[PDB]
Amino acid sequence: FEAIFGTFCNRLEWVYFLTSGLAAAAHAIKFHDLNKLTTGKMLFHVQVPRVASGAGLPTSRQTTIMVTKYSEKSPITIPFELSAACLTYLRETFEGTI
Amino acid sequence: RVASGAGLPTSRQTTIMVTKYSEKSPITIPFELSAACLTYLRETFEGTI
Amino acid sequence: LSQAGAHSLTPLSMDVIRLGEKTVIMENLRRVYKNTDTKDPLERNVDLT
Repeated sequence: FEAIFGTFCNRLEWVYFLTSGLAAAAHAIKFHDLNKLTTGKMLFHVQVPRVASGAGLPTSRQTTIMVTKYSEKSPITIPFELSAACLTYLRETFEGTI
Repeated sequence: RVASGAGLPTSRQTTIMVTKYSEKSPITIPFELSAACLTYLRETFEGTI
Repeated sequence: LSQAGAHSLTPLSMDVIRLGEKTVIMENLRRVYKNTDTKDPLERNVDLT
């Protein structure tokens, strides 16, 4: 027999998130149990700054106020199929022709 | 390829096929040699300088 | 949240700009979207009536 050869190509422009400067905007965190969580939250406590009133003017009463921040889900998914013949070929180790 | 959270499908098939060809372009150069120059080249009459 | 990500750090060269004594980082994101069908999010269509 004689084969009809093809050619593979493998080189790619590898890229990393931490290597990029886009990471400077982000504070990356690897939390392994992330799928379990529903919705995080961050309460913020803020007393109002005050300034002394002059004579004949209504006073600036103190007023505590608070807010809350949350988070948005960003699921992502990619697939990679493998040939069923190539997949079953991976298992048993033939010991015949080189 | 790139992963996406969008519902639009991403390709399931890594690595695209490419067919190419080897287009030969041969060249040819004549160069004449006079029969005199050949007959004097191999022979040596040894008659005069 | 602030405790994470500290410890190890490594240098890497990048261009920068100085605006108002602030030092904004510069970036070119085209390198990741090359050889992919997907559109660049930095690009966006904008309608005007």
